[PDB]
Amino acid sequence: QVQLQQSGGGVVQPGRSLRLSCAASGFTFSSYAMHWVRQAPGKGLEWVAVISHGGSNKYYADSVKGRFTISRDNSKNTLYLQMNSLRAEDTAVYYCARDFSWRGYYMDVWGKGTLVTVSSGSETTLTQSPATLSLSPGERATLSCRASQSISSYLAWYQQKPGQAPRLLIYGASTRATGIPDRFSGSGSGTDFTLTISRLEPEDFAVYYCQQYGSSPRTFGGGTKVEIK
Amino acid sequence: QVQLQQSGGGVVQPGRSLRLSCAASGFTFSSYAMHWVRQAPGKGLEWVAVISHGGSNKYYADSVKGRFTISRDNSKNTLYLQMNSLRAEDTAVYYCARDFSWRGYYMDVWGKGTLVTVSSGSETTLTQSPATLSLSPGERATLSCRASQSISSYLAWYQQKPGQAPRLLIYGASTRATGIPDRFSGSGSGTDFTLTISRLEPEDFAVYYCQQYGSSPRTFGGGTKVEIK
Repeated sequence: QVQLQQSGGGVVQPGRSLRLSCAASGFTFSSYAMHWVRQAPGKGLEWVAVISHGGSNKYYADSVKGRFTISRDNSKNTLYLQMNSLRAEDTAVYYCARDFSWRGYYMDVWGKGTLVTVSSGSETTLTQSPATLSLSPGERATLSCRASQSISSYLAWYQQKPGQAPRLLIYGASTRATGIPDRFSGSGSGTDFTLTISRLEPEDFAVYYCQQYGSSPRTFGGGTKVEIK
Repeated sequence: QVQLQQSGGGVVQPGRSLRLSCAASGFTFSSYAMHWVRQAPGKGLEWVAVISHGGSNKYYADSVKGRFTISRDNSKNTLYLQMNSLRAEDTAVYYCARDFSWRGYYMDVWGKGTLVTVSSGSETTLTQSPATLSLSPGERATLSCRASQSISSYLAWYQQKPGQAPRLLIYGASTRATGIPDRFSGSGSGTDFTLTISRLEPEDFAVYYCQQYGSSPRTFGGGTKVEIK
């Protein structure tokens, strides 16, 4: 009977290349259009590529275009998919499918599928609250930075004026950098950290980021925007 | 004074390579650790890479590791970032930054930044309702498929039993494929489409997908799971 045998599935790391094979028998291979359809574990079907019966016309989905290649060998009766520059999102069960005819409209014969997994290649997460803070000039800003793991006071504070590069304010969670006025003050140890800006100047209205250096890799907080009201 | 001049920013397509330069003056370049930090338009700061003063030790963030490379030329007083296999998410303003010392803990001098954009290289979206449908055997299932654009009845229906490959049920939105019993019936035209499964068999409990072929590229619907209660 009509049959499609699949091979070439396995585990690869991101960036590398994989090639899948779909061996066909029971029908005239060179007279039908051929399809690849993928399905990530859990979610629905995603259409990948189509090739014409002669192999001259090839069409791809937007997500795979430029880095995926559909090909066929009509003397070998085999369909191929070259997968290059592989992302983590490319992790799916890949089905080869024979089209109804040469048209490439819809498929009536499906291969069993081969599993393709792209993985994989500890951190200290910093959370900043609040997200935004509305205040007047003369008012005082209080900013929280919470680490997922104890950092033993190895934390830095950065100011970023809109459109400008970041500027170091506090290093070591207490020490104030050279140039920085004493209305800015860093506080805290372990997991809990605070920046206090007493008597807000118009210059002080900016985005503020905390950065840890107790563990590798170095991470930032999500930021706190201090804006006028 | 202490200065960092940045260049090499621009627009590239996904997959291609870009190299950024950070030219340094006003300090002893070969005695400080060097940082790259990126910021996607709108969101916060993301730490990319660090290089030691001698250039022997290199450390990268998880998202960029394996495809990004940090390097330096101490005779040229220049820091480099080689960006390979570029994703759409890599779109950011890239800052070079001098570390406080050779340690690589935190940075006190920041470059202006260069903008890097990765873009870009019409569709008919199919929506399926409901997501799940709980029914007994003997009951009737009614399934909706809605296209974003009129497809002039060029729609196909697929059944997928759990763990198995998809199986064509209806093509052209009315016609029933060979093998398929007449308790399954497709209906509709233009944008509105329905599959009706009268008197549900135990075999019929599966996931159902609609697929359009009026426009290129070929797209699927999100699926409807028909399950027991």
